[PDB]
Amino acid sequence: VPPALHLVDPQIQLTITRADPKVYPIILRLGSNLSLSMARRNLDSLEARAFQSTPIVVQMTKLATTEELPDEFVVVTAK
Amino acid sequence: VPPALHLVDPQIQLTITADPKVYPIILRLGSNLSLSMARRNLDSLEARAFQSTPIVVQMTKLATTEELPDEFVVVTAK
Ligand SMILES: CCCCCCCCCC
Repeated sequence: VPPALHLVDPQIQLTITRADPKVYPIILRLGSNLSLSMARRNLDSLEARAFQSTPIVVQMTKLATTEELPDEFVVVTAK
Repeated sequence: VPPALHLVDPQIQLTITADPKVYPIILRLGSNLSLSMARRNLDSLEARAFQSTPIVVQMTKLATTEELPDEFVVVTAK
């Protein structure tokens, strides 16, 4: 079965740069599933994790019709 | 068998809403991911509904954890 296309909400989008523009929503060709987390330096202790990992909630949407998409967007071929 | 940390350059970064910011990307790639830019084919009808142009990721492999930003997002690539 071909890895149905998933729309990652505008909440989260990519930013490619030159000049300054370019913010494309995200599409997933998820074969294997991807995990996303937020990390931050541990600058107030030295027995605590070097970095603080806070898993991130991806509210991506599964799609049925290609008409729901925008003219340009990035596609994470989950390869 | 791995995974090593890979820093995806500034060129490419994730983003969040309104005044909000961007975070560089780190990969715990299990599988080596592919990325591509797509576009609707609004001037034709015989060539792909969308323009898939594979995208070049200039990510860097990290040796030290000291090279990392204070904040950032990690894509644990299962
Ligand atoms: C689970 C959401 C993963 C989205 C991050 C995609 C980063 C680009 C890898 C090429």
